[PDB]
Amino acid sequence: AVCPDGTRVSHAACCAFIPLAQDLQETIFQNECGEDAHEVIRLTFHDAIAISRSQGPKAGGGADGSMLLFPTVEPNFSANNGIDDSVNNLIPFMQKHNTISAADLVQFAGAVALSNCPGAPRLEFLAGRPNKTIAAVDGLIPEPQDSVTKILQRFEDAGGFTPFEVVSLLASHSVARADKVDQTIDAAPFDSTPFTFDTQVFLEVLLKGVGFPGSANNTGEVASPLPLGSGSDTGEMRLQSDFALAHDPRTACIWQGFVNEQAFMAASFRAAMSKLAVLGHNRNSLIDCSDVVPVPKPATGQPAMFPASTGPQDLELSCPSERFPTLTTQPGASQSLIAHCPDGSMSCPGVQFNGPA
Ligand code: HEM
Ligand SMILES: *[C@@H]1O[C@H](CO)[C@@H](O[C@@H]2O[C@H](CO)[C@@H](O)[C@H](O)[C@H]2NC(C)=O)[C@H](O)[C@H]1NC(C)=O
Ligand SMILES: *[C@H]1O[C@H](CO)[C@@H](O)[C@H](O)[C@@H]1O
Ligand SMILES: [Ca+2]
Ligand SMILES: [Ca+2]
Ligand SMILES: [Ca+2]
Ligand code: NA
Repeated sequence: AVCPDGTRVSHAACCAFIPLAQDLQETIFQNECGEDAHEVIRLTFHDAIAISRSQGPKAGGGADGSMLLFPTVEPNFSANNGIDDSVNNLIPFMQKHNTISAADLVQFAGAVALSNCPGAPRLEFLAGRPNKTIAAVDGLIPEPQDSVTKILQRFEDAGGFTPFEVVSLLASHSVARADKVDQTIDAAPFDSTPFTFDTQVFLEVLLKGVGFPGSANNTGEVASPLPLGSGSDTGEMRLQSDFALAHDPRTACIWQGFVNEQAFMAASFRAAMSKLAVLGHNRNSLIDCSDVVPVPKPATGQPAMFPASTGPQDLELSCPSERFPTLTTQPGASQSLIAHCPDGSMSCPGVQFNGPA
């Protein structure tokens, strides 16, 4: 079909997603893999994973827009602390782009956001999820203090995910920061390149922790290998769950397998997201609108590298059967600050709408 703007696409039903992408980019992302992009990507996961095979449909409808349609319920669960900002940012689009379901909006926005992160895959995007659902129940969202057994169980119960798929999905922590885990600091990044969809998170979680970016006593957090911060350039934070996954026998080799393997990581993330984005639905009942997902920013193609102040002697390895790759180290004796802003600065306040969540 040919859309009003003259864009030729796969199906007429995909046309409305074009101005929605444009509005999202102009209004909240500005084509950056920044704060607002990060929060929406997190929302795609919190929306989708709230489903349970064993509990039945009454527990939650998966990728169903429930966070937007019931903004006062799930966003106030403690495991959803901080999700309100992303919900409040997407609700005005739901009201404006009113031929697109809340559920479709959430998944598509996540694909758009990810496209701004150099190295990310161009996600599959199927459309047609209904605009009516129920509020999910509490306890369906994995938490950083959770054990690996509990985490893997939750993912298997939600949609049959394998441990490979689970770790694949955690490539999103390559473009992720923490605002709620520590009450004193904000935007503590999970890797030294939170604006780049690279494999640094996999490497950096395997280094010996040497301090904390904030307090040493936060639930769900463990020591960080790069805790130095200054001004708004908060130090790296390490989640207990990421650390646990990197060292548990079930997932240690998969974790290490993404180190310095960009295309493998990206391809695996795309495959897992294909499954996550249609939880609560039969994919044979959704139309393919992948062609209206923006083309992602390409990676530079550079190998993963040890950040300054770290090196191979700092590795805590847990995969007996696979050789840890030979990597270079960025020159310098002391840790480099991790920039708060995509353009290297420390001042870049994102657009935030007030709302019901
Ligand atoms: C065992 C699984 C996981 C756990 C326990 C976990 C936990 C967390 C935690 C605690 C935060 C910090 C939130 C804050 O305090 O502001 C976070 C942020 C993030 N998560 Fe995860 N997560 C998991 C899986 C996922 C998955 C599967 C994705 C998406 C595909 C996702 C994407 C992100 C993003 C993008 C952020 C950054 C948000 C921002 O910087 O504003 N996470 N995660
Ligand atoms: C999906 O449901 C939401 C919530 O009922 C709808 O949102 C309303 O949209 C209209 C414009 O169409 C606004 O005037 C209302 O303020 C919105 N309500 C709320 C609670 O925000 C939305 O229109 C529906 N979308 C589709 C595709 O049917
Ligand atoms: C980042 O900054 C550190 C100093 O904090 C250097 O050691 C490194 O080489 C890079 O310039
Ligand atoms: Ca949901
Ligand atoms: Ca990164
Ligand atoms: Ca955030
Ligand atoms: Na709130």
